[PDB]
Amino acid sequence: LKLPTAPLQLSGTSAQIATLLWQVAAKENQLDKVQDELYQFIELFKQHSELRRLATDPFVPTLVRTKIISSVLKDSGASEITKKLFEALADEGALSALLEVTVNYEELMLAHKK
Amino acid sequence: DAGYVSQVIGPVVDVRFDGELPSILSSLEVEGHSVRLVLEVAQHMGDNTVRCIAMDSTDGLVRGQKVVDTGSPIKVPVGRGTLGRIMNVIGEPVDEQGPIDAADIWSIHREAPEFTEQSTEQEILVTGIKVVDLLAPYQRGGKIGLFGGAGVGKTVLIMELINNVAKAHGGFSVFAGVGERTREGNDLYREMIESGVIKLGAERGNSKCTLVYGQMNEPPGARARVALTGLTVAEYFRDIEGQDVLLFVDNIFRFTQANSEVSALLGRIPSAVGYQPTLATDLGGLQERITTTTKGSITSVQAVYVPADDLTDPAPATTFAHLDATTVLSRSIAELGIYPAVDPLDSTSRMLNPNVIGAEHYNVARGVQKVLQDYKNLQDIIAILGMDELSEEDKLTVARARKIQRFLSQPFQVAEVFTGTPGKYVDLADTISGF
Amino acid sequence: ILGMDELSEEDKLTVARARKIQRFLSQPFQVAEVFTGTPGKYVDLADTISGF
Amino acid sequence: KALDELRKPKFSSKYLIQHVSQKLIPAVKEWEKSYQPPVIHLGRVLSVGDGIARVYGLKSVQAGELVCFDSGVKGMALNLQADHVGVVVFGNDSVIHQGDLVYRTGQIVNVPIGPGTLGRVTDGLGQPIDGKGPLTNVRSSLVEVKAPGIIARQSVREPLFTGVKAVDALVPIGRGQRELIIGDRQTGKTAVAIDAIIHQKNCNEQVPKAQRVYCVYVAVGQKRSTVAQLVKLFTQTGAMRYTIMVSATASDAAPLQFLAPYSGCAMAEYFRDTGKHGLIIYDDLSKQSVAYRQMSLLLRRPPGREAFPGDVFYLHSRLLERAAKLSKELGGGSLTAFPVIETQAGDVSAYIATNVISITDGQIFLETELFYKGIRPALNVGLSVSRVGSAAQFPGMKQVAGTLKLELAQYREVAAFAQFGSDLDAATQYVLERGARLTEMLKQKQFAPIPIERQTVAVYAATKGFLDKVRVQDIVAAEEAVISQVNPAVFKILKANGKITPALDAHLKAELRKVKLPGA
Amino acid sequence: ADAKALDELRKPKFSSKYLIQHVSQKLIPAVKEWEKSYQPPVIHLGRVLSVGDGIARVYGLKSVQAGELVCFDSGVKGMALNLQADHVGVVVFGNDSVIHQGDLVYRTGQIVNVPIGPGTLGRVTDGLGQPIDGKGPLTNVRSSLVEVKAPGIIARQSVREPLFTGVKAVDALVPIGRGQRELIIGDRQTGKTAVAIDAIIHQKNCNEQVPKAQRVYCVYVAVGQKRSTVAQLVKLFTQTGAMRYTIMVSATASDAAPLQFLAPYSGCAMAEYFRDTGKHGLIIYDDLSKQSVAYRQMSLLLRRPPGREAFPGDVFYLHSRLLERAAKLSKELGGGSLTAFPVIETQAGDVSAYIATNVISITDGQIFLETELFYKGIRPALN
Amino acid sequence: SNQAVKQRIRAIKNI
Ligand SMILES: Nc1ncnc2c1ncn2[C@@H]1O[C@H](COP(=O)(O)OP(=O)(O)OP(=O)(O)O)[C@@H](O)[C@H]1O
Ligand SMILES: Nc1ncnc2c1ncn2[C@@H]1O[C@H](COP(=O)(O)OP(=O)(O)OP(=O)(O)O)[C@@H](O)[C@H]1O
Ligand SMILES: Nc1ncnc2c1ncn2[C@@H]1O[C@H](COP(=O)(O)OP(=O)(O)O)[C@@H](O)[C@H]1O
Ligand SMILES: [Mg+2]
Ligand SMILES: [Mg+2]
Ligand SMILES: [Mg+2]
Repeated sequence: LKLPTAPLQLSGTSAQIATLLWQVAAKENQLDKVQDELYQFIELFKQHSELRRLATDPFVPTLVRTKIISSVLKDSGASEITKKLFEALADEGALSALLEVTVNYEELMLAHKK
Repeated sequence: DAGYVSQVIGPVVDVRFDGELPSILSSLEVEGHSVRLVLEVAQHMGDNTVRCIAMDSTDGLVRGQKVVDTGSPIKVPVGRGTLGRIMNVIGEPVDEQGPIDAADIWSIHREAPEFTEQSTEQEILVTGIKVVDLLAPYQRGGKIGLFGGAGVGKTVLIMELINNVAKAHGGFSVFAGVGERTREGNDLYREMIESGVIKLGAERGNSKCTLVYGQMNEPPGARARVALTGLTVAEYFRDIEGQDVLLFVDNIFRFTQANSEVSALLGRIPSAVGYQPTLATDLGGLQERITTTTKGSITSVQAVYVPADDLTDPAPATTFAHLDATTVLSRSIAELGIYPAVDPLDSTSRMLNPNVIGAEHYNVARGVQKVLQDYKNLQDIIAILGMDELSEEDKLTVARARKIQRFLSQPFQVAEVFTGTPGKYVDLADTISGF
Repeated sequence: ILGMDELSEEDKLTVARARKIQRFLSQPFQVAEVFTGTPGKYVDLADTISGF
Repeated sequence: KALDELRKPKFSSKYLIQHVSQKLIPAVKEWEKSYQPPVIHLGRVLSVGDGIARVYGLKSVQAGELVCFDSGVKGMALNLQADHVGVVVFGNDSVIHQGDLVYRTGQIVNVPIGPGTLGRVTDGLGQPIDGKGPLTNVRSSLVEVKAPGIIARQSVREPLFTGVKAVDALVPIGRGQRELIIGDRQTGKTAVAIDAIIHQKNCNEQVPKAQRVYCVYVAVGQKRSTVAQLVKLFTQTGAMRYTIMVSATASDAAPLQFLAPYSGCAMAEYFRDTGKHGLIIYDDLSKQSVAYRQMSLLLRRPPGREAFPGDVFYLHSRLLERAAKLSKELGGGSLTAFPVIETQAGDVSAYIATNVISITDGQIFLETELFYKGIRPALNVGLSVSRVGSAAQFPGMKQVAGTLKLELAQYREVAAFAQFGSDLDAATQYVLERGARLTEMLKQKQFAPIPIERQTVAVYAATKGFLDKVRVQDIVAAEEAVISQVNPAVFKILKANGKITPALDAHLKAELRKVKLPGA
Repeated sequence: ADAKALDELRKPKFSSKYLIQHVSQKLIPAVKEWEKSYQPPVIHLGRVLSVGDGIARVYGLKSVQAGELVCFDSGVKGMALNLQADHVGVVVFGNDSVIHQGDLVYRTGQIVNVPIGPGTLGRVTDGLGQPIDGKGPLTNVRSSLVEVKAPGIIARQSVREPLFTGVKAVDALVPIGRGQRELIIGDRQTGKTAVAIDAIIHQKNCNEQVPKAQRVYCVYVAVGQKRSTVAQLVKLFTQTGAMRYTIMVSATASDAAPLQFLAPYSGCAMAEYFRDTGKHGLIIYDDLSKQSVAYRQMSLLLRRPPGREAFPGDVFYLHSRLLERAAKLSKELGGGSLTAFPVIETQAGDVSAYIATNVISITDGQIFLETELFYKGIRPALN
Repeated sequence: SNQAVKQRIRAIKNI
C-alpha cells in the first residue's frame, strides 16, 4: 500500500519482520510503545518456563499455541500491532524468532533517532 | 477425527492430522475426490503430519481436502469369493461382474511367518519344459525366478508355466500382475476364460485362479502394493484353508521400480544406480512371506525384468538371493532363434543336488553343462578357424553340444498363436533319456 | 590384427578403393595455404560428382 | 541460560513474511476497510524465474489445475506446497512479475478434440498455429485421462500396414499395439513414421469408413522448419485430411513439450473412443523426457539417474497405455502408438531407452552402421521384434515371412566369416547369397510406401528363388520390374482374398516366369 | 541479528511493566485450561519426533550415549546412532509401523549386548542374540558388547597353525591359518556357502579326534539370506551333528536393516568368547555384501554424506573393525584364536567394486570362485 | 556401451 520507508535496510526473514514491524508502527506513531513491549516480552520468557515452552517444545499443538497467546493478549493494554504480531508468530511457531526480531528493531530504532 | 491434505507432490501426499496420527502402513480415504482415492501412510513427518503414497492419481487433490483414517492397512476381500475375479490393488472389482464375496477382509501387510514355521521339504515340480526339467528343476513350495531382459520370453514362459501346472493342480492359484502391460493382462484373462480356469456367471465358484492387476498405467503407489494384495489373496488360501497355492507374479521388478519412483519424494536421498536406499529391505519384506509353512504351501513363479540384460543391476541382483530356482533367460540364445531362451550355464536350482533328483538326472544335467561349457570355450577358436584343427578330439563335443543346443528348444502351446507349431509336454524320464 | 593379406579379392579391392576415396575427400584450402604452401582449390559440383 | 533455547530461530517455513504481513498490515486503524488481498481463488506471485512461478495463496487450487496469470499467460499448478504453489508456466516467464495476481480456472488441462482437429496444425495445448482460423467443430476434453483397463480392451488381431517392407514382413504391427522406433540420429525414424502416415492415406481410400486410420503426428522438440517440411509433405501427398499435427517445438516452453504428447494422445483418443482407428506418433519421446526433466529440476524435485526424476517411467507408461484396442462393447476402436526414441551411439542401456523399451510391445531398432551399408530402412532385424507376432500379420505375407525371418537368421549367423572368400563351401555360400538377395530385397526409398499386396508378391518373388539368377547389385530394379511386369489383376485378388490362395500360388508361380529380369 | 547485540538482551532493559504484571497473573490458568492437550516435557526420556523407514528421530534423551540401546514404549529396541543438537537419530530393531509421533523412548543405559558363552553353542539366534529356533531362552550365558576393540599388535602372535577346510583346493593351494581372515569372493551361485559349510562340517569331523584344546567352534552368520535357506542350513547342521559346535546368528531379509547391520558384530562377539578363553573359533560372515547394503540404508536414511556407490565414508571402517577382531592371541592372553571367512558376492566377476576393494584390502587373501570353472566341471570352482 | 568394451577386451585377449 503506502508504508513509510525504513531508515536502513537489513537482512532476511527475521529482520524482514522487524522492518515490517517498524513500518507498521511508524504508520501509527507507536514506535516507542511497541519497542517497549518487545523488551517486556524478552524478560517475560526469562520469568516463566511455561511460556518459553511455546517457542521451543515441538509437541505443542498449533491450536494450543495460538489460543494461549490470544487469551493472554486479549487485554492488558497491549498495542494492536503487538497482539497481531504474537498471534502471527505463534501460528507458524516462530515465537523463538522474537529474540532477534527485537534486536533488528533496536537497530532500526537507533537510526531515525540518530 | 479426520485429517486434511496439506501438500500434494505427484503421487506423494502429506496429510496433516490434528491429534491422533494414523499408524505407518495405515490406509486413508480421501473424501470428496471423484474416484476412490486411497492413501497409504509411508512415514510420520513430525509436525502432526504423515506423508502418504497414493493408490490412484492425485490430479484433483485440493489442499485442505478432508481425509478419514481407516484404522488399519489396505484390507482386501479374500477367500473363495475372489476365485475367478479381477481385483484392484485396494481390492475393488475391475472385472465388472459385480462385487466380490467375502470370507474375510484381510489387511495386505504382515510379517514373514517365523523361523519356526518353515518346512524343509525339497520336492520337485515337473514342468514340461526340457531345459527346466533338466538343468534347473523346480521345487514344489519354493520360489522360482524367470530372469530376462525385455523381449526374451519371460511372459511366454510364465504362460506355458500357467497352462502346464496351474491347469492341472489340486489347490488354487493367484496371478498377481505387478506393473505389466494391460494388453497381456487381458490376453491372459481371456485365455483363462476360454480354457475354463476362470468361469463367469453362476459357475464362478468352480474357478481356480484369482487375478490381481496393477498394470503400467497405474501410479507407483498402486504398483508397489498390488503384489502384497495378490500375496494376501494367496496367504488366505495357504493359512486359513490350508492348501497348496501358486503365486504367479509377473515382473516383480516393477515392485522395486514403483518404490524407487516415489522414494525420492519420500525424503530419502538416493542410493546407487537409481534406486531407493531401502531396496533390499522392501524386496525381502515382500519375498519372505512366500513360504511353505507347516500350514500350506505357496509355489511362486516370479518373473523378473532385468534392465538392458544387465544382471549386475541391483534390482535383479538382490532378488537372486530370495529364490530357490532361477531360470535366467538371454538375448544371445534368442539371437539363435531357440525358444525358451533359457541360459543353461546361468540357470540354477537348489533342486540340482543328487540327493533330491537322483544320480541319473544330476549326472545327465552336469554332462549337458560340461559339453555346453566346452562349446563356449571352443567358440573363440571356431570363430577364427572353423573346426579343422581340433583333429576329431574336441570336434565331436562341438557336434554334440550343437545338437544339445537345438534339443533344449521346445515349442510352447501358448506360442502356437504366434508360430504355427503345436505345443509339447515332455515328461521327465523322456527328456532325461533323450539327453 | 591380420593385415591386408587375409581379405578376399572383393574385399582387398574395396580396401584399395576406399583408401583412394579417403584421400580424395581431402582438399587444400585457400585459407590453409599460409601454413601448408599448397594453393587452394575451388572444386565445382560437376567436378566432384564426376570425379567420385 | 534460559534465553539460549531461543537463540537460533527455528523456522518452519520460508515465506513467513507473507503470513505476518497478512496480520500486521490490517492492524493499522486506517487499514481494516476491506484492505486485504485474498487467497482463496486468487494468488500472488512470490518468485518467477526459468518458467516456474511460486505463488502465494490459491488455497482452493487442485493439483494439476490449469491456472492463469493476469499477464495472459497460462500455467499448471503442479507443486502444492504447504504455503505456496509451484506453477509451471505455459509460455515465457518474462511477462510474469513478482507480486502479480494468479487466477485459478477450476479446470484440469484441456485440449480441443473432435473432427475439427483434422487438417489443422496445433501446438501442445491445442491452439492452431497454421493460421486458417480457430478450431470450430471440436469439444474440450481432458488431457490426462486414465488408460482403459482389462475389461475395456480386446486382443489385437487386425493388422496396420506401414508400407515399409522390413516392418510389414519382419516386425508386423497390429491396430492397438505400441511399436517403439529406436535408433541413433539420422537413421530413418521420422522416415518410417512418415511412411506409415502416407500409407494410411493410401489405404484409407480402398477401405470402407470403418477401417480408416486417422493419424496424429506429435512433434516434440523439433524445429519449426522440420514441422513446416512435414506439413508441406503431408499436404503434397494429401495426407493432411486425416492427420493432426501437434507441434510443441524447441523454442516453446518446457511444459508445452511436456504436455504435447498427452495433447496429441487425447486428440487420437477421440477416434479411438468412437469406433474408428488412430495412429499416434510421438516423435522424440526422449525430448519430452528432457523437457520434463527441466520442468522437475526447476521445481526442486530431487534428481536421479541422468538427473531424471523418479516418475519418468510413469510419465511414459501412463501415456503409452492409452493406446488400446477397445472391446466390441466400446465401439471396437483402436489406437496404435509409435514412440520415437533417440539413442546415443546405439546405447539402449540408457535410462529412458530402457523405460520405453520395457513399456512398449515391439521395437523397430534402426542402426547407423546398416544405414551406411546401403540397407535403408536401416532395420536391425536381429533386435527388431514385435510381440503380437503373426497374430496381426497379413496372411500371405505370413506365409513367406516366417521363412524370411529364418533365412535372414541363417544369413546373420553365417556372417562374420565372409572375409574368407577362398573358403569355398557351397553349403554356406547358398545361404550367404540368398541372405544377400533378401537383404537387398528389403531396401526401400523413402516417402514412397508400397501397398501390402505388392510387398507380399515381391517377397514371394525372393523367398522361392525366382531372383537367384539376378546379381545382388540390381535386385532393387529387379523387384520394380517384377511388380511392373506381372499382371495388375493379381494384386486386386490378393488384396481381397487376404491370403495366397492355391488358385493364386500356381497362377503367380507362372506369371513370374514370363517376367524379364535385370540379371543374367 | 549478530552476536554482540544479542547477549546484551539477557540484561533486562524493559523499564516499563504494563504487560509483565498483567499476563504473569493470567498465564498459569490459561496454560492450565489446556492441561489435557499436553504431554509432560521430557528431558531424560525421549519423545519420538518423527518416525519413518526404520529411523526414528527422538526429541529429548539428554544423557544417551552414542551407540546405546534405547527401548521404545512399544517394546521395540533401538540404537542411538547419531546424536544431534536437537534430536537423536535412533535406528529401529524391528518394524517401525508400531512407532508413532509422540511415543516415549527410554534409554536402557547399555551399549548393545549379545549373550556370549557356552550356553549359546548349538542355538540359532537372530542378529541380537534373541533365539529364533523355539527351544526356550538362552541359559548358561552372559551378556557382552558387540563392539569390543580388536586385540592390538602386542596381543597377537604369528599364525603358525593350520585350519583344515576339508576342501582339497583350499587345503593344497590357498591354505588357511588358525587366526586368518580369508575372503571367499565370487559371483552368485558359484559355491561360496558350500565352501563355508564344508569348513564347518570338517571342523565337526575333526573335533572328535583332537584333545579338547585344538577344537574349533564354528559360527555361521547368515546376513540377509532367506529364512528357508537358513532352515535348510539348520537341518543340515543337525543331520551332520555339527550343532554341538556351531552357532547361527541369522538376520534374514525380512529382519530390519539395523539387525542385518549388527548381525556380524553379534556373531563375532559370540565367537570371541572362544578366542578370549583359550579355545579356537571359526566364523563365516555369509554375504558381508548385504551387511554393507543394510549399513548404506541406515546411513542414507540418517542423512550421512554418501560416498561412491552411496556407501558412507565409514564403510571401510565398518568391515575393518569387524575383521580385525579375527586374531591369533599370544600365549599370555590364553593363546586362543578366531579365523574369519567373509563372503563377498561380486557381479559378473567385477572385483573392482567398492566393497570388494574394501574387504580385499582388509583380509589376508581371496578364494576366488569363477562361474566359468563352476560349469566347466570344476566344483569347487577355485580359480 | 560400457559392457561392449569389457567384453571386447576379453575377445582381443583370447585372440
Ligand atoms: N529408406 C531411406 N531411403 C533413402 N533415404 C533415407 C531413408 N530413410 C531415411 N533417409 C534419409 O536419411 C536422413 C535421415 O533423417 P531421419 O528422417 O532419419 O531423421 P531421424 O533420425 O528420424 O531424426 P533426426 O532428424 O534427429 O535425425 C534423411 O535425410 C532421410 O531423407
Ligand atoms: N563342490 C560342489 N559340488 C557340487 N555342487 C555344488 C558344489 N558347490 C556348490 N554346489 C551347488 O551349487 C549351488 C550353489 O551353491 P552355494 O549355495 O554354495 O552358492 P552361493 O555362493 O551361496 O550362491 P548364492 O550366494 O547366490 O546362494 C548349490 O545348489 C550346490 O548344490
Ligand atoms: N516359446 C516361444 N516361441 C516363440 N516365440 C517366443 C517364445 N517365447 C518367447 N517368444 C518371443 O519372445 C517375445 C517376448 O515375449 P514376452 O515373454 O511377452 O516378452 P518379455 O519376455 O519381455 O515379457 C515375443 O515376441 C515372443 O514372440
Ligand atoms: Mg512381460
Ligand atoms: Mg527426425
Ligand atoms: Mg551364499
